[PDB]
Formats: sequence, C-alpha cells, structure tokens
Amino acid sequence: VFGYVTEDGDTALHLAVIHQHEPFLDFLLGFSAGHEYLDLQNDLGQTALHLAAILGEASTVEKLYAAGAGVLVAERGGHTALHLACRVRAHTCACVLLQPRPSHPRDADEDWRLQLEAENYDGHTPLHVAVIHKDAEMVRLLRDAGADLNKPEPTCGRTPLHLAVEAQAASVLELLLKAGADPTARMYGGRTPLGSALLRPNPILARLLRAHGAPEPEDG
Amino acid sequence: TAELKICRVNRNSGSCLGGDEIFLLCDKVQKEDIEVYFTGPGWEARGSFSQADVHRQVAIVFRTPPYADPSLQAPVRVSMQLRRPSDRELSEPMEFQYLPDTDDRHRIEEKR
Amino acid sequence: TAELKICRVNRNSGSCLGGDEIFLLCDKVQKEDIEVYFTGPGWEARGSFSQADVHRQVAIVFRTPPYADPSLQAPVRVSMQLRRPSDRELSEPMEFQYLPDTDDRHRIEEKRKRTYETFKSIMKKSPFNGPTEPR
Repeated sequence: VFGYVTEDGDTALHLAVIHQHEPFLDFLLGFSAGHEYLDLQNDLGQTALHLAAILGEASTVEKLYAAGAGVLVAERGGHTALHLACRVRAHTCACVLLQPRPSHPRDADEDWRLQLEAENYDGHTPLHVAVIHKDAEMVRLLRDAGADLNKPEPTCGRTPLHLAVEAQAASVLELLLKAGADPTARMYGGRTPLGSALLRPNPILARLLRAHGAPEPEDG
Repeated sequence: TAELKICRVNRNSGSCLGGDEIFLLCDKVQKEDIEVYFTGPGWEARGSFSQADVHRQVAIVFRTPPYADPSLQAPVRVSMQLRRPSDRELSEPMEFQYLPDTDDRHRIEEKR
Repeated sequence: TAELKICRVNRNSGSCLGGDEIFLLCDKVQKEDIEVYFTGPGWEARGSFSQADVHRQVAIVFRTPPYADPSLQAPVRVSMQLRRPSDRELSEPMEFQYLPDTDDRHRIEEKRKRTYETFKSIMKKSPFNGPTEPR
C-alpha cells in the first residue's frame, strides 16, 4: 500500500482532493476502498473526507463515503465532516452524508445518524453549528434528518433556540419553533429564549417566541 | 445561604494533561471557601487557583487538573462542579471533556 | 460613573477576521451603558455582545470585531478599552493583537499551490497514467 506523506501529513488522497483531481482520486480509491488509508489524518487532523466537505464537493464526498471513509473521525477542533459542512453551508455535502452509506464503492453502529449528535471540542453538535451560522437550509436538512432540536451546548446550556436568538436569525428561530423546539428551556443561569430575545434588538424574535407559546420571562 | 451555581465557562474541553486556563462565571461565592471539584468514575481532582483568582466573588479563573490517564487515546467526559469546604455543598455538575495529547504523546508512541 | 477598569482577559490576541470570544473581567459597570472599544491608528470598532452578556456587572463575554485589514500578513497591535456612552469615559487601554487569518478553504488553496509540483510527481511515478485523451 502506498504511504507517501507531505510535511503537512497529507497523503496522495488528501492531495487528490486538494488538487480537485477526480481522475487520480478515482485511481487512488480504486485500492483504498475499505482500507485505513482512507481515514488517515494530516497534521490538522483532517481526513480526505474532511477536505472534501470543506471544499463543498458533493460528488467527491460521495466517492469517499461510498468507499467507506469514516464519518465520525474528527479533525483538530473535534469537527466531523458533517460539522465542517455546516460551517461552509455545504448543503449538498450534508445531504450525501445524512443517509445510509452508498452500497458498494465504485467498480463501474452502522447508523449514519450517529453523525447528528457528534460533538466537537466547542461542545457543538452539527445543529448548533448550522444555527450559529444562521443557515436555515442546513437547519432544515438536520431537522428532517432527526437532529435533537433541544440539545443544550455546554458552556452555559444554550439550546438551538437560544443560539438562534443570539444569532438574531428569526427565520431559523421559526424553523426551530415550528418543529417543536421547547421554548421553555433555560440556560444554566435560568434565562429562556424569550427572556434572551427581550434583551436583543430585533423585535421579530420576541414576537415569534410569543406567537409560539413561549412563557413570559421572570424579571432579572 | 447562597446556592452554588456555575453560570458559564469559556470552554468545556481540554488536554488530559491538565493546565488549561478556564474562566468560570458563577453566583456569589466566598473566595476562601470555594473550589472547583472535578470527578469521574473512580477519579477526583480540583482546579488550580488562588484567592486573588476569584473576581468580585462571582467569577473564578483556574487551571484544569491533569486527568487520571495521561495517555488518554479518546475523549473522556467528566463532571465539573463548585464545592464549598464549609458545608461540603456542591453545585449542579457541568460537563468537561478531557482529550488526548496531540504530538509527542502517542505521536512518538506508534501513531506518527 | 464610579470607574472603568479592565482587570483581566482570557486572551489578548486573535484572528484579524474577528469573531473570537473574549471573557473580560472588570470593575462594576452598567450593562446598558458600557461597551468594548477597539482602536488603532485610523481605526475603531466595538466588541460584539448584548446586555445579557454582562454578568453581575463585573464581567463581559464578547466577540472581537473584524480588523480593518482582512488580509493582514503580520501581527498588528491595537488597543482595547471599556467605554461608557454615558459620559464617554474610557478605561486605561489594554493591548490586543490581531493576527493573519487561518481560514480553512484558503488554507487549502495555499497548500494546493505549495504542493503542485509534489502532486504532479507522485502521480507521474504511480501506475496511474493520466486523464482521458481528449479527441
């Protein structure tokens, strides 16, 4: 098995995606399929999948995924390939990942849903990231994928709804609300999304929470 | 008596080697009668800080203690909580994740 | 308007792209009448936070603003200080250093250029031939 690596820890695979060379990629994968070679992480902890996700190449993510690339592997910041997709609005890439791996590679615990609650070193799951980045489209894919809409992040227990309020992303706040995110959740301090929205500028946010049965805040 | 409560921290993860500085916001405490108590299955340890490190009794800056296993190969979740030596009271626990050492450790130990 | 004083910060440097969360410990302030003012020669900006981000009026958690130059190629020292819109009072300045940004997609691009020759080579030596001959 080939074993070349750059000073940055990038193997021939990493470079195939870095250079966006589908033909050579196909060649490499011709053998790599099923091997541990696919999951090798360069010095940033990134695998070829991670690179493909960052580049937002849905076609390249499928090949790697079809070939058996690990979907839970995390790079330096604890980001899985799905986490990275949620940072660069790579909607189509997330879609490829959010379903059972393709059957067979390409010759002309196997629960993909474990990606949904994977947490990075910032204590963020993919949904948190999608909301932090006010990515309504990504929130929709995650929702439909079955992501936990009430999952609190660990610095102060903010739920997706708290993050949307901080993000002043009303449309995201609404998506979460219509999908049933519990507006009664409070962060470690005791503050709720509404209570948080009141101390925020954009009036829309408070209106929404109100309209969706969010109880009124308790003084301060 | 005031209740012990951790309102917020700047980070919830760190190296299993300890030494990571953490900024912790909490409800009113007494600087000479407070500690940061870390626990896990069969493991206990406290954060490192001095009284000067307690800000207006509503914040503490401390360094995390090293984890039980220095050669951790996968993230280990533990509990972090405020403790009052006074009456042995404890705040509600907060998650903290210890992580493997990057480079040198395990790197020179069949990895790199 | 007693006094404005920054007692401690969790970090004094960050990406020129802004967005780094800072934990700032200070003397008593008024959450509705306080801001974090960043300044440099011919440049000013505020930290990003809400009244809900001020804890017991003695600490503030905020994100740093993007620096004037996004393509910074070397560390730039600037000043950070508390500002009270009330009477425009300012605390003593604290140094903060903006650094060249390490973006993912861009980090990849520079890695691409730096590895062009190497890549051409590895596949040249490999049993792999090359793309389809264009008729």
